[PDB]
Amino acid sequence: LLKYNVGDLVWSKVSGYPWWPCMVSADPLLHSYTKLKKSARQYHVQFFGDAPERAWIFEKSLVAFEGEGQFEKLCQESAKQAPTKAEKIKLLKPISGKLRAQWEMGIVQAEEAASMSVEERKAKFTFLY
Amino acid sequence: LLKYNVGDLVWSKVSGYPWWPCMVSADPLLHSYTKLKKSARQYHVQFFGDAPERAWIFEKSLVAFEGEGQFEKLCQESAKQAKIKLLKPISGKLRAQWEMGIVQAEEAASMSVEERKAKFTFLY
Ligand SMILES: *[Se]c1ccccc1C(=O)Nc1ccc(N)cc1
Ligand SMILES: *[Se]c1ccccc1C(=O)Nc1ccc(N)cc1
Repeated sequence: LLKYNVGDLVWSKVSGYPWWPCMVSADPLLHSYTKLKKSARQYHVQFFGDAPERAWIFEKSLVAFEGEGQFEKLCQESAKQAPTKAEKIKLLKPISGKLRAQWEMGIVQAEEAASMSVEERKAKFTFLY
Repeated sequence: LLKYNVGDLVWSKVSGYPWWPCMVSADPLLHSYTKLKKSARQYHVQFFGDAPERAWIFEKSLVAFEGEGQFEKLCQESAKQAKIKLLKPISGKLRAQWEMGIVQAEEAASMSVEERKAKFTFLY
């Protein structure tokens, strides 16, 4: 009903990006982890990878994390839901360069976090402000 | 035609936050600083203050940064555009971050765009 909770591992769909492996956390500054922007709701996540990035992301753009094997399937539904064939084709981009390297880092870290207890991976990966 | 460029100080309005001082910058991973989310244009900023946060923000949610003084004014016209939700005290660790990032923003407004691109951009 509240689909996610702090510590839940999620994929984030961010514009301009492939699906990115994440963890739900509380905002260091706001102290919440979900809010109403006034009734399609956000969750605050951390992005995995050696970049310590964080964001508030819409429920509509999160998907609970099951493993790297989800990935290909996730991108199809992103395409299954695009209007024209100018948005459904806009996803055929190769993940290369620094972006792939960060992404791989993120995916490896997410599986590292997936095999953990929630209260474990909470205390190991949550950024300390 | 493009309302900002790499090195421009702007205020950004992120929901649930008070207006934040930022610099327009190139996304290190995407290698762009502006894009169409497709007819709502975004720019990529980095939020001043010691936590190096960066985001794509909408053009509708950015104002150019002349100095701390506009804060009041900016907020009042935001609250007139919903409403009572922005009537909260900026306190604690958020006020500390905010005040820190404002300070860095005023400092970069004296420099040339070259000066501030060197000093203030993030090494990624
Ligand atoms: Se979602 C996906 C599946 C297969 C191949 C590529 C993608 C993808 O999102 N690629 C991509 C590459 C680069 C950038 N900047 C965004 C997206
Ligand atoms: Se924008 C503003 C002007 C005057 C006083 C306060 C504000 C403000 O936004 N405060 C605020 C406090 C806490 C949070 N989470 C958001 C905003």
